[PDB]
Amino acid sequence: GIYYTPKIIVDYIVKKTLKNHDIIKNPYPRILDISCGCGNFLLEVYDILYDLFEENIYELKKKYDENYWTVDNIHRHILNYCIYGADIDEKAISILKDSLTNKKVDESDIKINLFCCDSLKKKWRYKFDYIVGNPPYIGHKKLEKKYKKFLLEKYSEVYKDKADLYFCFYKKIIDILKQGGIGSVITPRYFLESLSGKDLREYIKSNVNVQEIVDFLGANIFKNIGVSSCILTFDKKKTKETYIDVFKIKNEDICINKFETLEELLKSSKFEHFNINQRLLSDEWILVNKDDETFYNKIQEKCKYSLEDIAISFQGIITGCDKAFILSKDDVKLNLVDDKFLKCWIKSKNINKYIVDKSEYRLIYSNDIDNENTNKRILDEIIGLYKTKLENRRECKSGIRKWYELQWGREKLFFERKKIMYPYKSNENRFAIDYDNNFSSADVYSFFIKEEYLDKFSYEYLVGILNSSVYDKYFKITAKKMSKNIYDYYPNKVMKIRIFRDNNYEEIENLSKQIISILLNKSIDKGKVEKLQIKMDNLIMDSLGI
DNA sequence: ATGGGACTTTTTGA
DNA sequence: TTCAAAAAGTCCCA
Ligand SMILES: OC[C@H]1O[C@@H](n2cnc3c(NCCCCCc4ccccc4)ncnc32)[C@H](O)[C@@H]1O
Ligand SMILES: [K+]
Ligand SMILES: [K+]
Repeated sequence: GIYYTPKIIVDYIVKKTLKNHDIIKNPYPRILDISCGCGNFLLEVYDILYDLFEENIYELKKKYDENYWTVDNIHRHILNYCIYGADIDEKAISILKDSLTNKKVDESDIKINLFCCDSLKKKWRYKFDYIVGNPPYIGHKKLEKKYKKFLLEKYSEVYKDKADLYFCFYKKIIDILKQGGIGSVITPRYFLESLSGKDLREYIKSNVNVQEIVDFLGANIFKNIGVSSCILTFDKKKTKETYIDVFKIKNEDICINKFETLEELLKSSKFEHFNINQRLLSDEWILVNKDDETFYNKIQEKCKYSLEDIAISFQGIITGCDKAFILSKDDVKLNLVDDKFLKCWIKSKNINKYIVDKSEYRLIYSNDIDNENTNKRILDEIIGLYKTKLENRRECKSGIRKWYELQWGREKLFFERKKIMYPYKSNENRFAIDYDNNFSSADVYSFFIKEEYLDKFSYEYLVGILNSSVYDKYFKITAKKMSKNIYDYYPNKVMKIRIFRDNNYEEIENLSKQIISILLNKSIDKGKVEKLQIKMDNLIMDSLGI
């Protein structure tokens, strides 16, 4: 588990923290990487430091011990007092020690401050002027349970529930950064918007000044790695303004090596720059330009309801082993299953704007199987094919579920009604009215309108505005950006969407019903639908005053 | 190939 | 008892 940061980003991160260091005022800077690995960052730090000392060698010689400050002594001084590294992989440390040693190319026993340890457990004996690197990322599924108990116990300020391991590295880096120190790291971007990152965001904002955020959105920074990156630079300097530079990429299809340096890319048309006042950050960090902020605030102020106010949200079925319970609707095995047990089953791709595709799969709602003797053929010939994997689910091992039951079968009556469904990850808003009692896994979310809000909001009106170009832009302002052309559509944000009622209600709803009626007929022509959508977008923009 | 596009399971803490 | 979040996604092709 060793990952390579592209050289252009490494140089930017090191230059960011060291470009303005006053080596004459302080010729003993402590630069640390608690993830150093083989030394992607530290070896570049050595090069930057060596030039810095060499360019001012006579000034140091005059101001300080003139026998100590010579070009010949620069190498030894850097390793003794300046470069610090830590990594849990001793093979990586051994390689980095050879690399630092070979920078000069025994005389006398030069010591190198490299620690092979868990950086989250090391008793750090002092703080550091500059901290750079790329921490490990490990989510809640892939982190060992025994280790996770330690993080919950000792890193509770930033790590709880579905948090990530790199949250704790942010915590450690901030804690061991000197007063006036500067830190710069590349991490996943998700903590900027994710629900899990709320505590971490609060910790950063209240303990450091965030100088700069480079947000690569869905661009693929790490080749053959499914992750989305950002670069954060922060300091512990006494400043009275604390404004953040935000560099947000404009096109995710860029290759990172367009120029020789990352600065050229950031100042180019390929990025956009804007400023955010750190003191105006709430638990949410809404990092958008002034046009988007004006747009976002207009909608928030005009809308007196949220979806959570008026609707009941729920996540789909989690069977725990889909292959055991999900069959093609033309599978011959379904003749063994009484149709009282069978439900229509759709995937996220079956959701379009305003309507759902006809289902091609069936779910065996195995909870309603009374016992193991009356429906033996279903258990023996269909579900029992995966009995080993089924028995390994957590609730089966604890005895809460029978081996053939659905892990989280939810409540049938929630799905067997008129409701709205949307995919959990999509490039655009796709909210559909479900007329067919469709069930689904957790890749599709559903909601239905509360009974007391039915005389104010109809399903037809909701899919109308929710699928509009206005609401697509509006939702993406604060949505969690996952990968290229993919946003999370999860209730923790979808239910915070705000909605309105005014004089345009009837016409918006009527346009929605025409769209639905066209989308459902046989000789379907989408052309008029696009025109109707353009007209509805005009009404909505009129309604919200944008 | 390795870079790009289509599509999305069930484990898990609370 | 039972909710919903979580991409160092996953997998395939050219
Ligand atoms: O990938 C990023 C780089 O960072 C290094 N690293 C990874 N984790 C730590 C680290 N503490 C966290 C350790 C988490 C281990 C989780 C685990 C526990 C038990 C069994 C199994 C697992 N402390 C220092 N360096 C680290 C990698 O080696 C790598 O070079
Ligand atoms: K001197
Ligand atoms: K990406």
